[PDB]
Amino acid sequence: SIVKTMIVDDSAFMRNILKRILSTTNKYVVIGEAANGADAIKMAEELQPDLISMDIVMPETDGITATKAIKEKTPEIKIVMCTSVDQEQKMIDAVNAGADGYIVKPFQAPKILEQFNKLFP
Ligand SMILES: [Mg+2]
Repeated sequence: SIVKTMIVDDSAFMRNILKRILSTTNKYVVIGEAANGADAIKMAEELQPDLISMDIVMPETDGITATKAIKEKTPEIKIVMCTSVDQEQKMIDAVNAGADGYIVKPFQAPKILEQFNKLFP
């Protein structure tokens, strides 16, 4: 019924935008956030969330490499990329890192829900 979401993005305004988008839904409860891949890896282990919204270019560590590490420890958590980069290769790298979804910025509110709802019917 409820899916514990965790938002990670180097842009703090971006984190707020998605956090507000998930507020109208009953289902997506935001449980934490991070601005870099390394903090995301530590928060993912501690928190043990059902869903991650991940940004690819971040200052501390790449978001794709963070995705691989997170899935290595816990495969069950579903990780969705949400990024300004839409290169075909990049998507290839993301799915090879264990990603379950790809969101291309710029987007609208409805797309975030319909993509998230694909993995959580
Ligand atoms: Mg970024």
